[PDB]
Amino acid sequence: IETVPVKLKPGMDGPKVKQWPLTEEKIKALVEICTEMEKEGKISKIGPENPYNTPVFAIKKKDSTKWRKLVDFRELNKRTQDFWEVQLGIPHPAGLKQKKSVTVLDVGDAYFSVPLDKDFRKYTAFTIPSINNETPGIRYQYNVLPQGWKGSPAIFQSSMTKILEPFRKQNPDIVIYQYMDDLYVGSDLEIGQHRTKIEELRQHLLRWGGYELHPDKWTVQPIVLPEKDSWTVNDIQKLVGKLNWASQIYAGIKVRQLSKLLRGTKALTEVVPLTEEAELELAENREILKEPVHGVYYDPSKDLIAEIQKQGQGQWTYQIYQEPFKNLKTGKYARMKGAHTNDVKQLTEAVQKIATESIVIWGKTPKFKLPIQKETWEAWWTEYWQATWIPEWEFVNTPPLVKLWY
Amino acid sequence: PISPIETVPVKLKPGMDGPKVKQWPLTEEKIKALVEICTEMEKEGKISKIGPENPYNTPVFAIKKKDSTKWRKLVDFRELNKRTQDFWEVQLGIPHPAGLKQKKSVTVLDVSAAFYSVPLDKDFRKYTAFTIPSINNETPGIRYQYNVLPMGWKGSPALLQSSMTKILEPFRKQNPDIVIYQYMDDLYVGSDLEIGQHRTKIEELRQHLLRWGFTTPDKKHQKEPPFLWMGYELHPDKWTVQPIVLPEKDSWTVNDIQKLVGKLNWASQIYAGIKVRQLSKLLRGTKALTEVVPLTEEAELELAENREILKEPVHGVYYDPSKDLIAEIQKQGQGQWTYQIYQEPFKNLKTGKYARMKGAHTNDVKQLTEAVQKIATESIVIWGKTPKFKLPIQKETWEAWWTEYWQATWIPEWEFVNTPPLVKLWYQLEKEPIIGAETFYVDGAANRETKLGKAGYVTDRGRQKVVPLTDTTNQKTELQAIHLALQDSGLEVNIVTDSQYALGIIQAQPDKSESELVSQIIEQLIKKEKVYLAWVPAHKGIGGNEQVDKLVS
DNA sequence: TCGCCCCCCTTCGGTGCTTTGCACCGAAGGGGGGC
Ligand SMILES: Nc1nc2c(ncn2[C@H]2C[C@H](O)[C@@H](COP(=O)(O)OP(=O)(O)OP(=O)(O)O)O2)c(=O)[nH]1
Ligand SMILES: [Mg+2]
Repeated sequence: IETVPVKLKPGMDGPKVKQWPLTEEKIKALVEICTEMEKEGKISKIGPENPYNTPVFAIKKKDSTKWRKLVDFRELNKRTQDFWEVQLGIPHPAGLKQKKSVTVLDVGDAYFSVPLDKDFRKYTAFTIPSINNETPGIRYQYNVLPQGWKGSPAIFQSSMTKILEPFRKQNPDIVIYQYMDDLYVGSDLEIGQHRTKIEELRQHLLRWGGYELHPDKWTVQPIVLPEKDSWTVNDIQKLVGKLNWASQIYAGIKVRQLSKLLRGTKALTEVVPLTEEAELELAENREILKEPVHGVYYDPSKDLIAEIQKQGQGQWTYQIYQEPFKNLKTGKYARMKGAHTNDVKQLTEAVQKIATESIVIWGKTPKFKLPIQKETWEAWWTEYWQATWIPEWEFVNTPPLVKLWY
Repeated sequence: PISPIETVPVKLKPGMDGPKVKQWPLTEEKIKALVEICTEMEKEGKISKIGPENPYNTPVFAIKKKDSTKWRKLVDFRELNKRTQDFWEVQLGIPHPAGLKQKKSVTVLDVSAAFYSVPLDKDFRKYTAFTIPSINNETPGIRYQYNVLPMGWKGSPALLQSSMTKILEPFRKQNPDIVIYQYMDDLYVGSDLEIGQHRTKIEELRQHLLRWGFTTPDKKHQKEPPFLWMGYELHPDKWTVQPIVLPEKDSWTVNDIQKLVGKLNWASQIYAGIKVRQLSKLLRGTKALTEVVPLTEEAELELAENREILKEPVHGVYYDPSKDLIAEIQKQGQGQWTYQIYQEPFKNLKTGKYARMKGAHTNDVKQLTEAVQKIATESIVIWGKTPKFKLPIQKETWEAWWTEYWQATWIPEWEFVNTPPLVKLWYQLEKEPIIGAETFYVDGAANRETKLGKAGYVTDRGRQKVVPLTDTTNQKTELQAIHLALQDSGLEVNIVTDSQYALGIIQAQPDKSESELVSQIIEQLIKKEKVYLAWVPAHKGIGGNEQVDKLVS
């Protein structure tokens, strides 16, 4: 079979990202994986006259204790031509978020049966590091559609359709969505029944070459106001600053007749009784937060953005928007492993879960605004990553003024 | 001998052509040193004569070697390098002796003139044109081009390292029981074979290198400890750095001090407790490398302390993979940290220091977190794993930090160690307002055109204050308003501001700052007993904030 | 009168914020060391 001509976007050059340090066990796995991939002709050894580079590392899920090579092609993907522009993108189905169980399959190995444009291969180079820099790095480049390159699902699009046709034929109410190297497969069958047809899809796929999600439990968490029977000056100042912030999100919310319950230079702990005209304003404002916002619709031509705040005791709130204060979704992510000690593990898992929800709901991952120092994140995050994709992110230091989402 | 290895194709950057730079004058002794090398380079096939068809040129010179009697040839390829393609460099880092394991048999070999044994892409050679002068007018220069990797060309190190990796790879695969540290042309070869078999494997390696044209002269063939390697001395049981001679001066220039600080950083990899903060402060605000800078008293003390440390003999030990790595950190003051990495007590593998100021405002807990991160990354590079930590911070202190700080933070498995001074939070803001304590409503405003501002407050006890401010900013006036509330309140106070900025800084509990105003606020916070700090939106008519915002007008 | 690599300390300039300075960050200057 012949290659599809691929180009970068005009005026852009290939990626030039340095390899970061890797533990002994990750270096050994990459050496084993790449040595076999080189034997099978999927990759070729290259030298330093190829000026491009992309970081490589490895992940190991614990319900499949084999290492998985992960190349961080985020930079290369940003510079690669769009395939929506040249008639090759994968349409997202609105029915997947309706299914009660969704299983994720790693189908990245199917790409290795299609060759890559000879003139594009140089942009895929990566470098295996060496413990205590005993040797120079060892470099490879792909000869086939790489795992994690956004052009691989697009070029393989024609083929995966033909491979899947009989399964979707025989199961018209199971919905399958391809995102990168992943198939998201959802249905409404009982928990062990659904798992069985997953194993049937797996065997049909083998004919040629994670854990159950539950979207009907992705509860949205709205802005709530506290309920007490006695209210301090500080309580009502906390209440007013929160509503003033929410007046950029919701419509017709006032603080005029809570603001001057606080008339005068008052002590922060003096209890102020609520006027009937204040309880009128508050129970009103709580019902606006009860049911959400009118005029907020997804736009596929714009990027998704996610903000996360640490709340404590294992809780993490998050919002997904495209335009400021027009949240498509607000939520709260909860603890898992039970020690609840490791903030970086919790944030890394929160990012995978939030990004997974975006894939199922809208078909792509958001750019994350992460409440963590860049160097703290980079010291530890790969130790907890379990997805074959990696979202875009940036690092912010925003102190809380209100705790709007708690 | 030139390697029969295949040339690596190399190109100029798109649109560019070759360099054209006239040659300059050199001494009589350097021209005959080069002519000896050059006519010998021509007879060994390393260079070839060219003439006027090739229009490119590049100047040449020579420097002498640590080997006192040999000369090193260099061509000033600064212009050709600019027009040469980029490379992805394969040297990712520098091997460290603390990453070595104990070996029964050890050898250090060096390949001679390794660059000149690696052929250069034939289509590229014409861009390496140069000219050898021979005094001034006695002749015009003879013209050559390189057939091999030139010293001074941007791509020569990468193409030597890559070629060396290819040549060695057969022998590494055949002898996995033999560790070969490969740095440029320097080969450390360790094994657990008895000296007899080991020397068989060395001659076998040497013969394999020579078939590919890499000579290994016995002059650079070490077979007995102590081995000289990467600036260290390798003994069977331990390693030392080669001697570090510090400059000693009556008068110090900026450039002298820069040299001194560099020597001390290098020493800090094995000499515990080195400090460079006061010496480095002398470089701040200077404007010439030859400007004389008098040492402050603090820098003299620091220098003397370092000098005491460096006359004590030290050594590192080698890595035992069957034992844990342990990393212990001490606080030295003024944002300075020192650490040791060991496996058995009082036998350091190496040491180090962390002294970077990250951010305008920070505290000891953050900086300790940063030291831990620097150490974790260094341990991954050298040993492929992170160490267990021993830290002078109590579990209560850390738990108080990661529950009241809004950013995700973490430290891996660690054990408290009581080595004062301990790392501690210097104050904590109350989560709830304080009963019976005064309540200050603070505010400050400045005018952008003016340099002019006011800071002041009002109080639930009837107190008020306003002070004029000159050459200030909007953010400064807000910090000033908080400064006065802390100044005029008792040991317990409640404060309300409308500065997200100020609340942002102070809520992160900083204990140090590059700003003297923020430093003053930190001093006042440490002296207090309880402080609750609250925010309200500005210009919304809120009682307290209202009256003070009126007042600051 | 040269090349490539890692490290540290200082300085500078680009970016984004519901900003008007400020805080962050990468690159470049200096130094150490390696070949
Ligand atoms: N461009 C350049 N390369 C150097 C320099 N110092 C060392 N090297 C490079 C070139 C050398 O081929 C290589 C190793 O140098 P060595 O000092 O170990 O030996 P060299 O090849 O110079 O001659 P020799 O092995 O003693 O016969 O690394 C330098 O100052 N400038
Ligand atoms: Mg040599």
